[PDB]
Amino acid sequence: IIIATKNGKVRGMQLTVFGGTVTAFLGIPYAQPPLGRLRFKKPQSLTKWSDIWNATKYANSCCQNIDQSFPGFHGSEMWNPNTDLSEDCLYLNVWIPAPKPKNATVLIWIYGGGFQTGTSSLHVYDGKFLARVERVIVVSMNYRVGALGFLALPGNPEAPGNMGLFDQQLALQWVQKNIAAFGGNPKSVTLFGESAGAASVSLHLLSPGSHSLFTRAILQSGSFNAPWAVTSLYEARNRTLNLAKLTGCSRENETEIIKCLRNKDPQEILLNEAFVVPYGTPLSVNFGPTVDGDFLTDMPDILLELGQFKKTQILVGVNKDEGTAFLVYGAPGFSKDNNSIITRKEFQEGLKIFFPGVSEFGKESILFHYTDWVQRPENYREALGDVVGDYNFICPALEFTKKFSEWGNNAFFYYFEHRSSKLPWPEWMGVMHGYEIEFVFGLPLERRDYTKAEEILSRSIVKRWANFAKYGNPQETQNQSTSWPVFKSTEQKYLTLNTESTRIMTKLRAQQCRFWTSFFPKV
Ligand SMILES: *[C@@H]1O[C@H](CO[C@@H]2O[C@@H](C)[C@@H](O)[C@@H](O)[C@@H]2O)[C@@H](O[C@@H]2O[C@H](CO)[C@@H](O)[C@H](O)[C@H]2NC(C)=O)[C@H](O)[C@H]1NC(C)=O
Ligand SMILES: *[C@@H]1O[C@H](CO[C@@H]2O[C@@H](C)[C@@H](O)[C@@H](O)[C@@H]2O)[C@@H](O[C@@H]2O[C@H](CO)[C@@H](O)[C@H](O)[C@H]2NC(C)=O)[C@H](O)[C@H]1NC(C)=O
Ligand SMILES: *[C@@H]1O[C@H](CO)[C@@H](O)[C@H](O)[C@H]1NC(C)=O
Ligand SMILES: *[C@@H]1O[C@H](CO)[C@@H](O)[C@H](O)[C@H]1NC(C)=O
Ligand SMILES: *[C@@H]1O[C@H](CO)[C@@H](O)[C@H](O)[C@H]1NC(C)=O
Ligand SMILES: C[N+](C)(C)CCO
Ligand SMILES: [Cl-]
Ligand SMILES: [Cl-]
Repeated sequence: IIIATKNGKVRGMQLTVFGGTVTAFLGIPYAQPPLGRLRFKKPQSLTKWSDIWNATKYANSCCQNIDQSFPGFHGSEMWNPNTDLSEDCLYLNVWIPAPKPKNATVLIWIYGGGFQTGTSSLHVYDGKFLARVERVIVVSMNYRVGALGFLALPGNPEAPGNMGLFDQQLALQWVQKNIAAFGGNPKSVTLFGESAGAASVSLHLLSPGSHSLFTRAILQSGSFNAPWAVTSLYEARNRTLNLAKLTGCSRENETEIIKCLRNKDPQEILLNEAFVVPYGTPLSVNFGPTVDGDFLTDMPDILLELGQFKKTQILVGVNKDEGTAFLVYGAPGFSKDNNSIITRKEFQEGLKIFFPGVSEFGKESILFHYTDWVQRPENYREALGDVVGDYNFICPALEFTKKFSEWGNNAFFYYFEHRSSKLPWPEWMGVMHGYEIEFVFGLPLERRDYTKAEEILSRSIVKRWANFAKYGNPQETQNQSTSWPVFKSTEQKYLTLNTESTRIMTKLRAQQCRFWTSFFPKV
């Protein structure tokens, strides 16, 4: 049907889902296309239109480099943009239950992709299942990534930094001002994302400007305190300048640098983003969030430590094998096409790839902590993966949770350990980074595809995620399920998610994280 929004009318399309119907509005604009003089600037308000805007298909995805490491492989290509790339990419999608709901809780998705890639139109971010099954309204948006989204010149409005985060914020505002018209409750909005998406959600919890645009938060495999999540003002400057040189835009006047960069084609900017860093890693985030003094008013770690953040409930979690996915993008001896049994020497070279500017002592300390074998040919293969996963995702997430809960709010932590039966990647990579997503969005609820055990697991996660959003408590109260306990700094209880048996456990990776959280920061 047609919904009247603050800026004009929009037309959706009906979709058949599980013997029912969901109304989708794909591609609603929420900001002025950031083209020309508007490139690198915070998103500007949109101008009211007349006629009926047709939101019947996904809009353009934002400019970004694509993963070409495995042409023709679904494992990597399922994450690549499935929509035309373009600077004109500030659009959002809405899925609403049918018949129209009266005051439905709203779930807003923020995709990940290291702040360099990603898009809301991916097959695995389809919100129709959630709308259909739990009667919630699902919203997702495209936000600028890479240099076009995070290039920074602190203090300069021509390129202030964090533009992609402000894109996200403008979309949350759109929901605040328009979701009622779709039958949604702007007072019951839960943000949820994965990877850089999760890091973005955690930053919205810290940004005063986002405080009133949402109720609760869900962080899947990511938080701002991850080593790859925030670019230092130092790195940012060197990077903006390196990009300038590489494009022949170096100028005495910094604003002239930007004007120059505003004449380059999106491709020239994308082509040179990779080289702005002397030596990067398969986890490098060339252009990401920075302390801009606007969206972020101080180093986020300080804000977290001193309780300066939105007080509300949070649901946080990570996957069993967060690090494996990155091993095949640079680690010697690794390949998705063999068991990747590596040697001590390869493990050591591996650390060089993942910890480039780290002292020799720092790398030895990582090896000492992870090589105290408990024989087996895959010891080193498994150790490098845990090293990358604990350092980059698991430990930062736990620390974030512990620090956040220390200020009074209920927090729930999960450990996702189920390996999709349809995973394209080899078994040795295990429960990979990004592969709990399809379960959260309820893809396994669709029988035409996944085992029965997977349908049941996805059905529970969906119910838990929905109950969290609506009631702030991730329980599944009807089918004699394990109760999900609150996570406290003392006992640190967490729930495991799998098909076998869900369990309550305590102090995840206790020994490993003491190393990363307490010691490693010093080297
Ligand atoms: C800050 O940037 C300099 C310059 O980086 C180089 O030039 C850029 C345009 C880009 O092309 C990069 O790939 C280049 O590396 C960094 O200095 C470089 O350091 C490396 C050390 O391996 C050296 O080989 C290069 O010759 C240096 N570049 C030059 C010409 O000075 C510098 O390391 C960066 N600062 C940091 C964060 O360390
Ligand atoms: C697992 O494969 C890696 C990657 O090698 C490539 O992919 C293979 C499947 C095969 O098609 C090779 O021809 C390709 O080169 C192997 O790593 C290579 O090992 C050789 C010798 O040890 C070394 O010279 C190369 O530099 C390595 N390449 C990389 C990227 O590290 C590895 O040996 C295989 N391990 C097995 C079979 O268990
Ligand atoms: C929007 O969709 C309607 C109905 O399909 C169509 O009549 C109209 O021309 C469309 N507007 C466009 C393509 O600008
Ligand atoms: C939706 O619920 C909120 C409380 O969460 C209430 O304040 C608001 O008036 C309701 N919206 C409707 C149905 O008008
Ligand atoms: C609860 O159990 C019923 C039947 O036993 C099943 O159909 C349903 O999917 C389950 N609900 C949840 C939320 O798991
Ligand atoms: C980070 N994503 C899951 C979005 C892409 C694959 O790593
Ligand atoms: Cl492709
Ligand atoms: Cl159970």
